[PDB]
Amino acid sequence: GISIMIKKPQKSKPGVFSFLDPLAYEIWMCIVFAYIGVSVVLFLVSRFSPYNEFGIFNSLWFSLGAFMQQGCDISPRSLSGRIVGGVWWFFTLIIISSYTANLAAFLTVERMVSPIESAEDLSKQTEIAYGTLDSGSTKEFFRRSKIAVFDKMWTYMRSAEPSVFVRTTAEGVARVRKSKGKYAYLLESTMNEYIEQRKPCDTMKVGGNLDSKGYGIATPKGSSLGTPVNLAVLKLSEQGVLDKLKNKWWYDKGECGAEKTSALSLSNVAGVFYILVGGLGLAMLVALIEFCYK
Amino acid sequence: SGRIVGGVWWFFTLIIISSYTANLAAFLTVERMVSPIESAEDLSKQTEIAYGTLDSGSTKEFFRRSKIAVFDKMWTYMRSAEPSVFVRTTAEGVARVRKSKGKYAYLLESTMNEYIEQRKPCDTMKVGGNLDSKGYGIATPKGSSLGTPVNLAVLKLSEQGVLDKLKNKWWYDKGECGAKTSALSLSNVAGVFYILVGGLGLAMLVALIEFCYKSRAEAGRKALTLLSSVFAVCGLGLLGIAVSTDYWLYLEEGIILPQNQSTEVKMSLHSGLWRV
Amino acid sequence: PNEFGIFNSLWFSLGAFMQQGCDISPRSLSGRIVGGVWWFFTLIIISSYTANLAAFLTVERMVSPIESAEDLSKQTEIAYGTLDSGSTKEFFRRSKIAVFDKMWTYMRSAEPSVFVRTTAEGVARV
Amino acid sequence: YGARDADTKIWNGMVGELVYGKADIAIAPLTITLVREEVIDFSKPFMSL
Amino acid sequence: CFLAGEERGRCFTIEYVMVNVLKMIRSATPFPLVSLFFMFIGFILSNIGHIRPHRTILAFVSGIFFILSGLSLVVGLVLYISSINDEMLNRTKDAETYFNYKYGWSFAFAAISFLLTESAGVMSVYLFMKRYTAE
Amino acid sequence: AFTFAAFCYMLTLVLCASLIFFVIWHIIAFDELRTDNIERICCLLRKLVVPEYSIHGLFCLMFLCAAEWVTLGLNIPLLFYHLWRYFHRPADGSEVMYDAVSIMNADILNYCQKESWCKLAFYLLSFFYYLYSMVYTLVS
Ligand SMILES: CC(C)CCC[C@@H](C)[C@@H]1CC[C@H]2[C@@H]3CC=C4C[C@@H](O)CC[C@]4(C)[C@@H]3CC[C@@]21C
Ligand SMILES: O=c1[nH]c2cc(C(F)(F)F)c(N3CCOCC3)cc2n(CP(=O)(O)O)c1=O
Ligand SMILES: O=c1[nH]c2cc(C(F)(F)F)c(N3CCOCC3)cc2n(CP(=O)(O)O)c1=O
Repeated sequence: GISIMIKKPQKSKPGVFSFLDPLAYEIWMCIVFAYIGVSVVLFLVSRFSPYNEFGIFNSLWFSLGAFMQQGCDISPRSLSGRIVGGVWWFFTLIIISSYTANLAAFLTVERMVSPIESAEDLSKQTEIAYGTLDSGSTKEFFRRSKIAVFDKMWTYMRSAEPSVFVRTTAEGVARVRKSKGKYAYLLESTMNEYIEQRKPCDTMKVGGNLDSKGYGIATPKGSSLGTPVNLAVLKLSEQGVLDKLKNKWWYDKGECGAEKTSALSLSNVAGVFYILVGGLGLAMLVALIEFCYK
Repeated sequence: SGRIVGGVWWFFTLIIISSYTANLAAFLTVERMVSPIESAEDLSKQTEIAYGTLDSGSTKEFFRRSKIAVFDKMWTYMRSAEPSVFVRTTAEGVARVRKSKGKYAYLLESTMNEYIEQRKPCDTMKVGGNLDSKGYGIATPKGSSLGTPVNLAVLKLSEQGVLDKLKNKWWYDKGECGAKTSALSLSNVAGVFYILVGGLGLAMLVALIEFCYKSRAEAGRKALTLLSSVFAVCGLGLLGIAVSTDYWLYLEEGIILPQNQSTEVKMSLHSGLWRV
Repeated sequence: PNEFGIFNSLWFSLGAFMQQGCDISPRSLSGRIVGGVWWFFTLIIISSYTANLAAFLTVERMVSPIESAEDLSKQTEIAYGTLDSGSTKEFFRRSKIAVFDKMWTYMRSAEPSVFVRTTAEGVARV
Repeated sequence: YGARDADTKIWNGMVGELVYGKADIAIAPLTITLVREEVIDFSKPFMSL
Repeated sequence: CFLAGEERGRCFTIEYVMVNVLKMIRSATPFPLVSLFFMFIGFILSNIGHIRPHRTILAFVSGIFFILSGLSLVVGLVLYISSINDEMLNRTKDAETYFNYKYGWSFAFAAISFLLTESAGVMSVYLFMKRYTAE
Repeated sequence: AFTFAAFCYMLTLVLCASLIFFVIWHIIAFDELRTDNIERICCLLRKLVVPEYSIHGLFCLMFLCAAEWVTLGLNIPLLFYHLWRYFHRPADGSEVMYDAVSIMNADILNYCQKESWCKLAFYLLSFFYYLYSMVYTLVS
């Protein structure tokens, strides 16, 4: 059948925000608003109902001094002001122990998930480009279809430039590799299980069969081989000879087969250096604004 | 005298925290190793998840005479197993997958499988691909006149897409459903945020109490003597009632009856300290 | 607008990269940002060190030595080997135990030649 | 669907009503086996499974 | 400029010449050059603070550009090295091939360049708190 | 289903539970003014307001990020007041400011009687509204 061919899902180009991957994008947002939140409730309990020093500029500095584990300089002295420091401290012992713990889970067990998992997943996007052969059954199949998933998939490659078509099979293979997968070629599914199992192991067959054709041993019209062939192809398929001899040529007489955990590159934590220098440059702009104010 | 109590308490909070960070990093990297069954072979090795086949039909008969040897090991399980992995009916075989969570992995024909995942309730799905390749067919009787035009019609309906328009119209369109995040979500660390906000709420509540107590008293000796001996002779008797009337450790010893997992006891116990 | 010279500002940085804070703290909004995002820099670099040293030591603890035929059946990294003439090849070729059948399936279709010619050579490759 | 009761060599069911006269076509899920394409003819497969 | 393969040492420029595409640094090219510019204008205001002592704020404003030279150089360094590393990962794996990426000595200068041009900043900013605090 | 927006109603509830404590200490302090003291009522009531300006300013930036436009659209008519209550009566002094110089009159006191009823009305309206959508999300 018609099936999809993409590059084996590569590790990453880890974008320079990737430090905050272990927690979700809704826990890091709950922290910031529970940062301001527990800084404020400290401030109310410190100024009102006094025993003081904790201004709203100084109670933010206590809670930044309690989340980054770097300790504090000014301890709360009241029964209600310590319970603010009591449950914000236990907050940061869990969220830092859930940050270290989940980041030790990314680096030990690395699983690469594929971007697409169907033809619908290729239809519900514009980021990855398709590709077929220019002249053949794979070409003609989308055009005469009316099933509306394979019709949306035809309207794209009808128009979209640069040219999504190829002129030979080895072209379409070598437009996935050399293309850092953005190009999903559409083979017949017997060649997808061939190019995957031949070196360099770079491409895999995702999803299932779109169409369903069938290869057949052909005999000329009204020949007397027409009956024994037909009753032997069925006989081989039941005696497991058309499968044992499929495992041999695609897989067994084949490549790939069935880690090391390298050190963290600069690029993984490179998002923090940019926040560091940008956190400096914004402070030196506060230096000039404070000085001109004086 | 006091820098020892502050000494070994410090060392106590270096081992309890570093046995918490280093154990929460052993849940989250052992449920990340957990891979779903996505092949025959990945169901060959699992002795935990059990197999399953209807007790009469081509599906058993495929494994018994198989020589592909992934399937031979799969038949090697299904003979020698307890209890019976072979269901008798595909109504039962589905109903074991429905009930027995993650244990039972019934093996059936692909076009019966896709019309059960899209049929109420959606409690099942098809993993992996096809093991073998059968084919359905239209049967002409032996040599009749309707044997070559039917054959030339079922090629025409295949190419125009009527056999695909008709599959989507009965498997999918009259269906009953549609069609990993790799990170901690707010459900995981939930109770920290409750103990936070619930913690702050107890602070401002006591901040009202703190305000009323030491400011409206603006506009002791015997109480310690009273309450402490009260706490004494109660607490002297608290451990006294504790050390007798033997209820320290229940032990609901039991066995598993694997049908619905049917937790059934074997004995019980309430050992005190010298009295079982 | 002191206590913060370069002999004391190389100490509220070394007292912040190691997570043990010193007695010096910035007391201005101009300076509590430099002390702010440096702190957050030493929460990610340390917790990407503890959580990576706990990913060497649990990935070289998974490493199991080959202690069986089957545990050498699955490894496509470690290569097989048999002398090129004798009963040892002839055992695999006619084997039906099917652990050994996969092992013969490697040794035909492999590059380069896994079959040494002599047991002096075959040892010398190990 | 079909059977070959070996005590009596009778086709049962759908193939047993299409060998034995009283049907002309069997538009229904018949699995293309070997023992069935010796006594009745099948079309090319309309559904692969 | 190639050294071993195509042995002739022809110094291409990846602006529009011709895997080794090398335009990973092309996204990160101007950032040592931007730091070089703030080091030029800091050096201009270095000695004219010495020539005239009568103007007050001459060491500090100059001293800003000595520090901004260094911080722009670090982001120059990181985005250089960050752009090398990811290009060394998206290469399709082959266990018959090795990619070494050892650094030169101008990068060793640029590393040492940070150390000196921050020292110039710290020394100039101590000059401000002996000049102006007396004057 | 504890999401981020479900957290935001939890936080603004326990915050506005001391916003009603602001206004109750705000009305009783001015009950001591017109009945029953200009420079003490200066000091105590300059303090209380700048929280209840700013904490409600927190509430408007929170539900912006929680994408709760209904509850965002609710608070902005109180914010429209406080954005202009920041602007209106900027009395004098170059101090922080508020509610403080020359009170016990008829004009500014009615401008302060507008504060005494409308603030406690909204903050007890909000405390019941926040407990609605807090529970409404967590059981959904
Ligand atoms: C103080 C000096 C160094 C200048 C001010 C800080 C520099 C580092 C600032 C802080 C936020 C930065 C950014 C940080 C990251 C992005 C994405 C990266 O792909 C290219 C650099 C780029 C686009 C920025 C360059 C410059 C930048 C604006
Ligand atoms: O020709 C055959 N066609 C069949 C077609 C189907 C269906 F899928 F319904 F189309 C099924 N089912 C699948 C599961 O068991 C209940 C019904 C059985 C068939 N069988 C019996 P087999 O021996 O088990 O293959 C045939 O013999
Ligand atoms: O009867 C036999 N006895 C054998 C005895 C030995 C030894 F171990 F030295 F005793 C060996 N070697 C092992 C390795 O290769 C070099 C010598 C080969 C033998 N062979 C040839 P085979 O066919 O390889 O078994 C026989 O035929």
